[PDB]
Amino acid sequence: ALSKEILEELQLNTKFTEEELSSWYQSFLKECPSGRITRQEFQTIYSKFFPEADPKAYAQHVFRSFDANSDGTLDFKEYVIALHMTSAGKTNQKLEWAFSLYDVDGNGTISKNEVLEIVTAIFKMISPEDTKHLPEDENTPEKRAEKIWGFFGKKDDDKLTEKEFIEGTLANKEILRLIQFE
Amino acid sequence: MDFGSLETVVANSAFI
Ligand SMILES: [Ca+2]
Ligand SMILES: [Ca+2]
Repeated sequence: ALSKEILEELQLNTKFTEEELSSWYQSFLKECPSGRITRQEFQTIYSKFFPEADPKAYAQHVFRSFDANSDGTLDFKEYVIALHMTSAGKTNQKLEWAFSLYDVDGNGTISKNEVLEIVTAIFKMISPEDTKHLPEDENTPEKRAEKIWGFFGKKDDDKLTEKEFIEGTLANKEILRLIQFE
Repeated sequence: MDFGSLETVVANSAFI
């Protein structure tokens, strides 16, 4: 059974009654006997709802977050893990996963170019309504990219590593809000 | 109840 395997994943995504993941699967399965969810289709999900904005680039970014998770395609299992990080963790360990979504290239360190991508994509998710309500010296992915990169303290020859990435947030507990894709 | 509409959009979407 699916849930069984995922349950094995344990805390990494225990979620509610893990049995709920089983019923889900059967539903998501019948709703799409595709079995292998491709990035294109997933992008269809975000392109069909998100009326507030057009997180198109963001939807494709998340897909790469758990798709390239050493496999090939986004299976329902990987789908639940995504729906779990989207908004659920609050006391368990998940930052490690954050080091990936915030990194599309692959993994080693987070460079200004890596965040820049997620930042640009996010910008799209931010409709004009809110964007228009932005202060000064901060209205572009390039200007904000300097706010996050500067929040850590890493010049050019300074690639944020997976460790410090967690420490940069351990000290200044004022990042969690910004770093949040939201 | 709070920021739960996001997870509900990805799942409720691939659902219906
Ligand atoms: Ca995958
Ligand atoms: Ca990286």
